[PDB]
Amino acid sequence: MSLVNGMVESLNNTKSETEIGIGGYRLFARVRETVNYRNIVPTDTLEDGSSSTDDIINEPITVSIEGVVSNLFVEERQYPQLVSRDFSAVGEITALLPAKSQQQIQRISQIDSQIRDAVLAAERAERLAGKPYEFFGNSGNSAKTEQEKFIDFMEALYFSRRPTEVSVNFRDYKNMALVSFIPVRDNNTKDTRFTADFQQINYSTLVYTPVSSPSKSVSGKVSDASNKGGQNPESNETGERSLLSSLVGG
Amino acid sequence: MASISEVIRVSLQQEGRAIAPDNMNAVGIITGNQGVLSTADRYRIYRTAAAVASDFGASSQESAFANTFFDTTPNPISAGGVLVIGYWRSASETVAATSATLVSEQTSESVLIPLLNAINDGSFTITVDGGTEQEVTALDFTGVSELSEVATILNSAITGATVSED
Amino acid sequence: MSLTFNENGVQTNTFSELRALLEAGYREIYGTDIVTDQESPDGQRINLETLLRFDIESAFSWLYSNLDPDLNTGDMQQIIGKLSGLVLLPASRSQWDVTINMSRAKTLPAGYTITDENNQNWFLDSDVDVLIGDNEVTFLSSLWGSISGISGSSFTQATPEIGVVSISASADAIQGREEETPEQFRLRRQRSTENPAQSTIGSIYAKLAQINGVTDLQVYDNSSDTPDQITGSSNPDILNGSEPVTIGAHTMWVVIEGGSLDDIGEVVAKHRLGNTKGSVQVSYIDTLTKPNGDDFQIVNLHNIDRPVLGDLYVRLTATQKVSGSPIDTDAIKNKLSLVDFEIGQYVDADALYQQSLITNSNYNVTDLEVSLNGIDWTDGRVFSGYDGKLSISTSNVTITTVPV
Amino acid sequence: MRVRTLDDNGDWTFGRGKADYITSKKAIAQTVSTRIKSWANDNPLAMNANIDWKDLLGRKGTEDTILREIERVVVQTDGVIRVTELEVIKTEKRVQSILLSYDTIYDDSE
Amino acid sequence: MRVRTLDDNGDWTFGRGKADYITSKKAIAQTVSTRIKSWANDNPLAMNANIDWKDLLGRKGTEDTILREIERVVVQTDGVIRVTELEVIKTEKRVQSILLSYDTIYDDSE
Amino acid sequence: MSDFLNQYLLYLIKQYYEKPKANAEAQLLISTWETYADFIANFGNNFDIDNAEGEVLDLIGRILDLSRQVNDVIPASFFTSKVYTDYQLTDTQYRKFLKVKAAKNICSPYLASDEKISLQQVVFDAFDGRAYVVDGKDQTLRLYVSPSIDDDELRLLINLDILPRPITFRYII
Repeated sequence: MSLVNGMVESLNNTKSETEIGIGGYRLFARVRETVNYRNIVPTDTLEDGSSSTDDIINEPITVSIEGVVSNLFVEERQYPQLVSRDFSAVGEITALLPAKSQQQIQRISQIDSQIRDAVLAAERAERLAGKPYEFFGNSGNSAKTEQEKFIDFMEALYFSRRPTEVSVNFRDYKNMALVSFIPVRDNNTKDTRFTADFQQINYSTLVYTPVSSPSKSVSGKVSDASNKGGQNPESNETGERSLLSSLVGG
Repeated sequence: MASISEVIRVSLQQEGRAIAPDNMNAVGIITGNQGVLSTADRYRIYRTAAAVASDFGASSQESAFANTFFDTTPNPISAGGVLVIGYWRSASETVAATSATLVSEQTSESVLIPLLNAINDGSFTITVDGGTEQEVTALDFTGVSELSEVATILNSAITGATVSED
Repeated sequence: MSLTFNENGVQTNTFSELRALLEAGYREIYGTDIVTDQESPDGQRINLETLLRFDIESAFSWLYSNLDPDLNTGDMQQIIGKLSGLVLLPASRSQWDVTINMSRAKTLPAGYTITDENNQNWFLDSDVDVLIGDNEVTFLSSLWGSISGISGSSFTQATPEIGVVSISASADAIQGREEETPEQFRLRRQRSTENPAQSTIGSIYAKLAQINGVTDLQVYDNSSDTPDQITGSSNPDILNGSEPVTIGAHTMWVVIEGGSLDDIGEVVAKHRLGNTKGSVQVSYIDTLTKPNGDDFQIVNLHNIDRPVLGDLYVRLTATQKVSGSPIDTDAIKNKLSLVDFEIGQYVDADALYQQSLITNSNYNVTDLEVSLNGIDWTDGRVFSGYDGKLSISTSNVTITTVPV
Repeated sequence: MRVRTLDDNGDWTFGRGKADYITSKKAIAQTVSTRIKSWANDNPLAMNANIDWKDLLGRKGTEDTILREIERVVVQTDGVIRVTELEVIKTEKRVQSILLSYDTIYDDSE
Repeated sequence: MRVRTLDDNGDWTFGRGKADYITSKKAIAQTVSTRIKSWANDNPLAMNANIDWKDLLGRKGTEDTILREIERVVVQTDGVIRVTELEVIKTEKRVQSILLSYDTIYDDSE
Repeated sequence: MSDFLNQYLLYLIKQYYEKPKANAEAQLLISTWETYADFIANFGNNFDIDNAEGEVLDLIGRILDLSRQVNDVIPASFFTSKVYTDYQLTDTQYRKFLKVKAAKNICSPYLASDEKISLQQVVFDAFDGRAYVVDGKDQTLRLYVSPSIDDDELRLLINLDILPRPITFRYII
């Protein structure tokens, strides 16, 4: 659409110095590295001669990285990858919540300790959404060689079915989805030569949102009224608990 | 109140980049009006209309010429150039009597202060109006953080004259 | 007096007070005498912010205003009404007992619809068990309310099983109950505020007033060891008392009308703790398992009384007052008639004035009184009779106008 | 675009409504000037408000990324076109001062 | 996740219901500790319960696969994130002792 | 600087937390909203039968059908906030009557009812723990009380039927 949008959101992905790799796994070597900007320009000669422009439909950028992984990779000059902070309680806003007695508070404490064990994993996952490497983490076991680590990380990313962030030099694209990962092992080199095509998952906001990206502490707070479909509760079986004894009388 | 400012400050450019007429495009406008450029101040260097105004006033014809200068779209300062206002004595300049001055060496403020802060006692010999030799024997320079402060100390020390840093 | 929840109630500051508070703050922070205040940009701004805050404060004022059974008027009325276990009575389909007569007696499922005098459907949920003779079934109106009809043969043979012959029923209707309006609910709740109390003098009233057909009620108790006295009662209005009765000691007494005998008996047998006095003999049965694992039916028989309805006579004089603006007696009669009277309540001159006035009244009242036997008025109260409900018929409400 | 002016020290201004508002070409100036100053994970209502300072002035070797992020913030500003920015001193003690120059959408009317 | 605590020697605990249950971060500890100890073709209700010991301590040259399978069991545990494990002694008589360290889902709240 | 003000000021971005005018203005908005927050928090504190005086008490009366008008005379609780007529109730008495009324609203003819709330429990915490109900013979309901209640009050409650009473009642001295 606008020509102004071009430079504006062309710089919207700035590559940090730390050089995230395929998502934090930089322990290989990039033999080749390509991106494919494509466009659909409708073919036939456009209709008016005055204003019938705005006909270059954009396309999902793909990024192809072929490299090699060896047992012993020595990285030349790159800064450490540091664990991102847990900035979830930045807006956390208590102290308006009710005054409730002890062991009414502590009952809530036990409930919180009870379902934090079941939610905190996915909470960390969403905190570390772009970058899977420090989610899965350094393998940490001395038995698995480096090619172990590359293969098991790649399989974890691939089965994860979550988009990752991929850095070609000069850009750290934010939501790349692993499209194709082909590791090859010649019988004349113990390394693994792998080609990985990613495809950006670009998605814009249709609806009025005053806040671009809030904290977890207000993300639901500023959410607009979400919609779920209908359903016939009278015709459910998986939870057809009887009427509570406290209600039949009342 | 520990401000954000002490980890980042963002202000407006203040001095006119303080460059010198090195390239070919160092063009001049010669006035003859002894308003601000008297003899021994024969020239002043500018790179914007507003500065010429502030030294010359949008009323004086010199600022008018600067205005019609910088208004040219590919003007000299767009290709490594400066404007400079000269001064030829049109008629009977009267140079007001001055007072004796003493401009010191270019001191970087990163070396003068560390050397000063160790100097407990002071020691000067100065003379003003050829009077009796004045000796200054106590200048506790220890508590000094910028040249303005040593300037104030010297101002308090040298009787019969004023000390400034610039 | 800004938003003080004090003994005086809630005192939410007025809009002008909130604007003054915000303007004073802005003035101290920024400018002592300088910043503009009204009909001006910054002023309209201040207005918007105060509008938000005063929205919230008026919500506070309303919330406390609806902590009051005499002013609630809405959902908040029922929320305050759940503070005892009572809610508004639900609209009830009107019943209609009719005679059908089918050539065969297999089965009748839901569908039927009759009496096209009105666009009505009166369906059922049960079979027929007798031959072409006039066997009776009950239909429920398709309109929840005080629906009724008169004996007309205008049935819409919706999907008849055989369609034998017309089903004209004998004339008797159960009106059915239109959903309880909040106005009734206010008085019922405030009167029945002892609902969750399970068989105390107020429990009987509160749990009898829930009955599908009851209209007017009173409860009595004789807590003394001495007979022929009344101490506890549904309304405090009669505690004033000192008027004769014929009851026994350690005895309750219900006066009730319109409830089904079955349900009235249900409540009285579940909620009595002593002797009961009455004429009508309500009943209850209960299925209890013996510890040997058997079955049997106790019958709980208890006596209650239905009020002897009566009349009431009112001595009223009206002073119409604008030269040539005569009173309308008919309107006064039709108003003073429409006063609902509780069971055996003291009718006194003292309240009837408020009902002796209509919305635009040109007449004053200067000599009003009440009497029981059409004569012999007494300047204050007069007693109805502990088991006597009263009305004011258009016939006996006498009004005497004085010209001016 | 209008925006409330800030005084010299940068505190807010109330009063003189519709007159404490910067009109243009200076509204862009103010808005860039304090878009640079907006630490990233500060605002719970915009956690990517602007460039991340606690994670760029606290780590060695970010000068290039400081400059790239400043160019990102400035260019993505309603009213600017180009930039021309680099570093002028070299951490005279350890503080480096960078020079940032941008062409607003004004002064291009010829 | 709750789980019944085991006492020092590792026998079961009954009594003190809702109190002999390990709450968390220790429930993960207990559950990994005795997931390692679950021989594979033991349980007729889970014949691939955990790693196969009768076919890994009875065959020469499995140390790498012992370690890989221990990492498999630990990582596939409800509550752990990473591991950091290797061998610390070298079969001091013939028993090798390996050191296993894992980061539970806790202690990552910053 | 209480919790409300502090946690809300974090929504001031850090260009504006330290500029005195801006911080003062944000604190002004937060404070004006904070008085509402405090009001909501203290509604519970200041509403119930305990910490209630004047009109709210009367409100409670009309929600429990007990006006301060008992039409009877009781001596004064001579141990200013509010004064009424002689034949009404000073606040504290009317408070604790409303507590008794609240009890008798949820009465039941059982002294140790395991399913529903008993008479004994509710009359006992009606008087905050200075009452004791034991039945009699001709359905008498003997009622022991602590000596911290004058005979006038209790004889009045029995003479107005505010104590919980299914059919019969009495007291003891």
